Amino acid sequence: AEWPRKLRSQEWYGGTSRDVIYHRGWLKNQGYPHDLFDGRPVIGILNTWSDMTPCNGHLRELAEKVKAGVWEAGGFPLEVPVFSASENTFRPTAMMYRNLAALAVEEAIRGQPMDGCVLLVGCDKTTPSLLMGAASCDLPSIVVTGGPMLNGYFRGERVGSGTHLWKFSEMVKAGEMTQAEFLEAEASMSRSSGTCNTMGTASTMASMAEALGMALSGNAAIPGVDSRRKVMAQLTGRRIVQMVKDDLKPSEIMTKQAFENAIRTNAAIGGSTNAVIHLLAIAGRVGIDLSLDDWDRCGRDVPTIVNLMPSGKYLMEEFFYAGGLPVVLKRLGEAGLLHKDALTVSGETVWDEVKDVVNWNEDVILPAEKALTSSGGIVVLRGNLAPKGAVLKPSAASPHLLVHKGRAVVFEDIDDYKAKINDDNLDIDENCIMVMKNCGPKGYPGMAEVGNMGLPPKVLKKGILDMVRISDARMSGTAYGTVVLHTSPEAAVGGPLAVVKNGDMIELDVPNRRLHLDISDEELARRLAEWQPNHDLPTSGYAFLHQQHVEGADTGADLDFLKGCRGNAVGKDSH
Amino acid sequence: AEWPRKLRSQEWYGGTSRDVIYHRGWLKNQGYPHDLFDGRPVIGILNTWSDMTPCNGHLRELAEKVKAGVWEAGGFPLEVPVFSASENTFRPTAMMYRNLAALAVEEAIRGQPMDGCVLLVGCDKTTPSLLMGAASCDLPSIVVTGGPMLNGYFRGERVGSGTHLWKFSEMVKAGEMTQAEFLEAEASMSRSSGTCNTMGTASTMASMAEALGMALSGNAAIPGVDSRRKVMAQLTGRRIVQMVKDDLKPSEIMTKQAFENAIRTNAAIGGSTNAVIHLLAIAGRVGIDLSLDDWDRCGRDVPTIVNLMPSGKYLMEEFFYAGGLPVVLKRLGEAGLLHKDALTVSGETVWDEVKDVVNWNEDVILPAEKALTSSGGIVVLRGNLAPKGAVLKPSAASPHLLVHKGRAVVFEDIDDYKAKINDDNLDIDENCIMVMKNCGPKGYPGMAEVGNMGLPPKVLKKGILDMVRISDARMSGTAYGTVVLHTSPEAAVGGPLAVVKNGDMIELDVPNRRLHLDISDEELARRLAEWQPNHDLPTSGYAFLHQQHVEGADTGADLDFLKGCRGNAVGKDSH
Amino acid sequence: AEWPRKLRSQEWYGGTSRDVIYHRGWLKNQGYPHDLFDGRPVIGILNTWSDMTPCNGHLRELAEKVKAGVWEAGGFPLEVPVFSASENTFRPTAMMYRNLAALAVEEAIRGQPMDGCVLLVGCDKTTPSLLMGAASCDLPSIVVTGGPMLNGYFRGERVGSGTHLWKFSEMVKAGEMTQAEFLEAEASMSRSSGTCNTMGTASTMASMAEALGMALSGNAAIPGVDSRRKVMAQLTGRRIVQMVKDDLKPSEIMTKQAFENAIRTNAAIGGSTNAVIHLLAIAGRVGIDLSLDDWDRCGRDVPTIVNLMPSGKYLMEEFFYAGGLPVVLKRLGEAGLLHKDALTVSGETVWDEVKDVVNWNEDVILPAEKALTSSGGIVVLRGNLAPKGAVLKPSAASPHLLVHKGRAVVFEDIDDYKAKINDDNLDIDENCIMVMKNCGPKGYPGMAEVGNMGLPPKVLKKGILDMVRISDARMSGTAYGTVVLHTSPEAAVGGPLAVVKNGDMIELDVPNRRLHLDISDEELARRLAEWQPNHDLPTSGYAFLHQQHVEGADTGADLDFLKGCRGNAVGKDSH
Ligand code: FES
Ligand code: FES
Ligand code: FES
Ligand SMILES: [Mg+2]
Ligand SMILES: [Mg+2]
Ligand SMILES: [Mg+2]
Repeated sequence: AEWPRKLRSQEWYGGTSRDVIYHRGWLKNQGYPHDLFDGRPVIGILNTWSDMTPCNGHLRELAEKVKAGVWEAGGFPLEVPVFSASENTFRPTAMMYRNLAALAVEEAIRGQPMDGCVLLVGCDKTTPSLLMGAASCDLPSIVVTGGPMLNGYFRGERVGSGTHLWKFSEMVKAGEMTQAEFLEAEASMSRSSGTCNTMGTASTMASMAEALGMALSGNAAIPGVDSRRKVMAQLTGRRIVQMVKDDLKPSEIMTKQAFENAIRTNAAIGGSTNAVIHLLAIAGRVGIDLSLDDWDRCGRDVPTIVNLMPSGKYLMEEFFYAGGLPVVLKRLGEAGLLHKDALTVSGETVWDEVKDVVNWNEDVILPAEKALTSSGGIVVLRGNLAPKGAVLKPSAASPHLLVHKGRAVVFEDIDDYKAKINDDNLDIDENCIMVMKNCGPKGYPGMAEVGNMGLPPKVLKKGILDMVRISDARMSGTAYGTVVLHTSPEAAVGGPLAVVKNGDMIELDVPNRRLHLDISDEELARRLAEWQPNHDLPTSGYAFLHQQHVEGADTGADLDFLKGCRGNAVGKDSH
Repeated sequence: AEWPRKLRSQEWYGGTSRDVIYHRGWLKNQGYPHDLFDGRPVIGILNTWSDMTPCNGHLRELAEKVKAGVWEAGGFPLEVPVFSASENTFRPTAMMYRNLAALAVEEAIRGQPMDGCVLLVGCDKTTPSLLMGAASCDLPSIVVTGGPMLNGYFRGERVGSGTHLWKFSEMVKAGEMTQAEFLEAEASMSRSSGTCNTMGTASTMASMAEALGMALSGNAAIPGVDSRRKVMAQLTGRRIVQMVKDDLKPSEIMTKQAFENAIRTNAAIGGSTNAVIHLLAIAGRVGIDLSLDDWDRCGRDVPTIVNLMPSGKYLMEEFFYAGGLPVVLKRLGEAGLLHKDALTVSGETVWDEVKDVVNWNEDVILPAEKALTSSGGIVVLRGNLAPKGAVLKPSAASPHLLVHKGRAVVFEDIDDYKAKINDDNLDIDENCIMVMKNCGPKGYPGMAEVGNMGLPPKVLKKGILDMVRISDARMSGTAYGTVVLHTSPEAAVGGPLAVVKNGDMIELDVPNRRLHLDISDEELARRLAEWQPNHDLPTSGYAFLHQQHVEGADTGADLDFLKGCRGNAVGKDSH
Repeated sequence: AEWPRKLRSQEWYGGTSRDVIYHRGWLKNQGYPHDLFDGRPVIGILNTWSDMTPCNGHLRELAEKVKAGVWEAGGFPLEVPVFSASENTFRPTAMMYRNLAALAVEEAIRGQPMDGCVLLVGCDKTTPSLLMGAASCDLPSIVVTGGPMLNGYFRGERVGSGTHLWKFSEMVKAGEMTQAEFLEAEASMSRSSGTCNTMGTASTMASMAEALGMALSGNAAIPGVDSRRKVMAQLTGRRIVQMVKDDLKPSEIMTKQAFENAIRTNAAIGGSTNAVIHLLAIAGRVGIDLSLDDWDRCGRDVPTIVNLMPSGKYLMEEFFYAGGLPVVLKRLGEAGLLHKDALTVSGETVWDEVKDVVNWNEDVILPAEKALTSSGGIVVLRGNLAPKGAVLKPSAASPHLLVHKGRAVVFEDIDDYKAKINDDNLDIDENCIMVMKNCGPKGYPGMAEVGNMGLPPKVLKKGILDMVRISDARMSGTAYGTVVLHTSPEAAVGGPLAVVKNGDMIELDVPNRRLHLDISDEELARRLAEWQPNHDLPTSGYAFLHQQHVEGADTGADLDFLKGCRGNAVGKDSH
């Protein structure tokens, strides 16, 4: 684009009119030199920091680095706190407030005199929500990731965030660990500022952002307390000023190819299943046609090479020390699986960015022959039970369970599950299929991460830690097991999942991508005719708004009226 | 000057040696991009903020504004807290630690990789102490003033900092006010972040800094919490980087002409007597020949036109709104008393900065016809009692007392005074001369602001609030009355003041600049023969160091081994 | 002591006088509720944070944590910035400004209304300089250490702070590495906020603070960016308020026993040689009789069990995860070598604090059988060459060099050394003794860490990396080799070291604690007769003060007039 030119912030701050005297004069009460309103890029630094978002605890100091960079490049930096949907505080689930966060971000951007955006994110649902909001404005934007926590250590051994919550709690149910020992582990599990240090959702979404080209190279893996995280933040501050001048917009970066690069990256790293929903939602904002079939297709026969929990052994520190995501992206290029010419926020192509990096640890970023799985991409299951699709993360599942037929053990909701699961009178064995409903977008509500249901204690005492599980819910990115997720349509909207009964047989067949409830179309069709929504609905408030407008996980679980891009035209003046 | 060139910071951060890797590498742990060490000006921002220095409470936020300006200008800002000698916490007196602070500042500057300096100052002693330290290095330096507090208001009346402490305490002694009423006034006396809102030492030194050309024009009068204080700091941050390139040094700015400009400014503003000691000390660092005689000469027949307490009516707020110090400097120019070509830190002459300013209130910045005093300059008294000189601030004195002879009422020290003053049986009247000794640099020690001795209550009960007072001490800039100060040599070093006895007659004659003890040289000389250093002396610590090396107030009360400029040569490498 | 009682802060803030209205009133301009001045403990938080002290870069956030704790316990926290003598910025050497910092800290404490002190430290000289200053006031005080950096990783290998600076520079001289490769290591050498991650001076002095009982248990080893460092800081804030009420003073904690524990602790950890000088200096403030002989005696036959660089293999991270210093103190207790009843700041004895801790890594905190050295205590050498003493760190020395005789190759100063050392024509081999003079307190000046002289490059290419070296200088705790240090009296004051000549033979015998110059007794005396203070001496400034008043390393290199405790009596009133 042409520079110099009149930027949208000048609608507020350029001129001699009464409106400009009002806008410019009031901001000046914070002590800003007059020439800051001379047309230089005005940068909105969107911060998801909060004392109730400990994964983002260091983001104010990151903001200062960003500010410094904007000043250096001759911009005008303004820190703007935005809704922070922390995974670790919000109940019923942070997922329920992602669209709310996305909405407020969109309005904060379009409604206020900023010419460009810096997206300060970290905790799980902060990355997609700001990406959704910024994409729906399509102003020049760039991502700064907070970074993972340092490795957790318990009794001289590695402890992964979230992953060891499942492991220890299941060990306790098996009688192989006491709750007292579990409590002792708490202190040294989260011992620095940052996000979960496994390949969970936050680490995955950081990787997607970088793989999408919406963040500078090397952004994802640097630990929150690492010095180079701050270097990154300041360098990002410099870049956004130039991006605003060059008018480098999200639509030019997040293309279909870019999303394809992102999906294969998810396969290579063995990333969270939540990335599926989040990418679909974000794609729905950019205006790109992206579907579950694209995920299944692109991820097919792409091996996981990142050896981190829950799929592998190590943590984000080792991943970073090995060389981080650029090494992974370079490998994808070498396999001919990368759209090498994909443009990034640096103004350079993704390949030009990563082509010369070195793998410093092949025990962490494995050679292709030694992949944890040959086809690491999340798999999309189709069938009478999931007509709109369901997902599974193969790199953390059990090979002997990937093809499996068993009797359905059914839970009507999470309350139903929690009441039955620890009961020794529960008619269930290791060959049964655990099935749960009413845990989707509308059902839970908000679609909580309860898909990785803990096994029956009497099964766990046999040393059996994996069983086939199916639901219309999510599970933590740090979670594992042969779990089928995002079953669409959910039970709460009358999907076939609603009418699953104890005793019914279910066939799981991942290689053929099929999930089959073994009853006749006749029996199924008549079951659905008698269906009713036996869940509690809200009468007012945001819970109500959510219940009315939220879509299925198969499309990204967005709000129907929030889909698409609405541009960044400046609204009418207030007086 | 030449730019680009190799700056002194490159001695630390320039090159490829182990030591540079050491120096540069360690600083990088705070997350600094490599190019910050490329030779661009590295700015040391010396902050005198402290929680025990409430007058500088907002200097941390002001440091940030300076930082932003340095970033904008392409420099490398680094905040460095320095010794902060607060007037309101330090005992026996903040004055005793001025040289200590000055000592520490000099070493912090020369020993560390800064190419230029920003001096964040406010409370009384902070401004000169940082100026002394910086002058003895002569790197490009610039002053940022914290600023005065807002006006205090008590019971529908303006209350000035410090000035109403003397007034109320004397009113309580006069029985015209209760201590209870005094305590109630405290809450609304200091009600914003900043320094004393009268023409005290802080406001005076702020004006001296600007009058010397060591601060951007308009620096002195801006209130601490006013938005334009923040604008100023950021602009200062921009300017210091250019000053480093141009190598604009204090020695080039603080010339004899500048010090003369400062003196006439002090007269015009009716500034504190403490400016004498501070300017003499600062002159002693730059290497400028400045004496008490210079003070007397330059200030003579310079009228006070600034109508602020303790001399006048209003406060720093009105002074700022009237137009502040630039209006005052312009008036000096119109009277032909200004060295118009004196260079300032802005690169412009003092006249070029002030030549176009407007007086917005002549009730505050008075016209020459309406001046408070025609010869407002501090007067230097000579004579047998003050062989090396003594001073008095005429603009806060009583006209009928400037020429006066009276019986001496003698106090041997502050303890003696405190024991005798409130005794109704004390033989004293309004015509007596109150005399106190052993309150100088060595005597007190530290030369406290105890010179403005409260009058005997039986004299105050006559509605008489002024008496002739003589001592070797200082007094607050907020203080008033016909008080003779800085009597040199002090009694503790055997000055004639030491042997004054009750009954002796004392002649005060300001127009003839004379201070005479009316006894024969024979009687005086024989009295001195019996003099001894009648004090309990310290054997160690800084108090001892002070006792051994401190000079008289007639030369600025510096430490003998601290006088002069020692340059800014980098010492040997540490490794 | 009895509570409630009148604390020293009440001299400022307790009562109804004019002075109290002044003192209390001014601090109120920063927005403090009145009851904060009711006599509750006023805590001075002494912060050595500075942008030019990157090792203490995160101390403001710890200061905030300390503040929160003080509030909780019902105190009145006030942050007070103090002089920060960073090893990595100050030249000629930070050591020259350790005493300057101690003076300023002392005066800031005694001169201001604080009832207790929190010492925020990190970088080498910050800990002892503040401990000296606080000890000379003897108010209730407690230490918070910033904490070490994370491990440096370059090309999949551990890099220790400082230690690998010496190693690589010698490797480059040996031709085993290029300088270009050295620069690539810079980025990943210091990659988090904190001090050297080896057992350097900072880690040593941090351990001394904890071993003395002047910090909460576990304070020394916690990484700067670890969450529990912040927990530590807040708990310290709570504790200091209680310490002030109980009046728990440094003199009660830093007893002869406490210093003995610290010395024995230093041996176990294989700590820096600088701990000798610093402990001697600090003991001289408390008024405890401590000498070099105490060091020699207490350290003899105490084995180093800490497996960290430069003595061992690992870094402070591994040390912390293993259990840190409490485990080390426990082992001394188990060996019967600990003064178990020594009181600590927690109000409990050191044994009560550590007796139940667990060793989580026996490869890092070694069992006695696998100690690096059997007698790990620093050894004191005596003889004609060092009549007042010299020291050596055995755990990082070469066993085969501990008893050794060789031709002395003499360098007259650091300039002499650097001019000759890299010359291939220099007559020297692996059996010669490298000797350098004029690097002591007065000589250098400031006694730099240059004692570990790099070997001749032609010697290094033979694979010989250690030589016996002698000087009057210091060396980094991160340094290693058979190096003789702190030779007293120094050459600059006419010590026998001054008259050493090329060709002289020197006998080193650590078991017999002897250092012998092989010349006749007569020849030495006549050599000294020709000695002159052949240095460029300062004529003014602090450099002059240093030259006039600094003592030898044999007593801690303090300033002679600063020794001892001068108490904390509140000074005379300021008005
Ligand atoms: S909760 Fe923030 S990343 Fe797991
Ligand atoms: S008290 Fe700080 S300026 Fe008067
Ligand atoms: S330099 Fe600050 S700790 Fe080593
Ligand atoms: Mg989650
Ligand atoms: Mg004063
Ligand atoms: Mg050291």
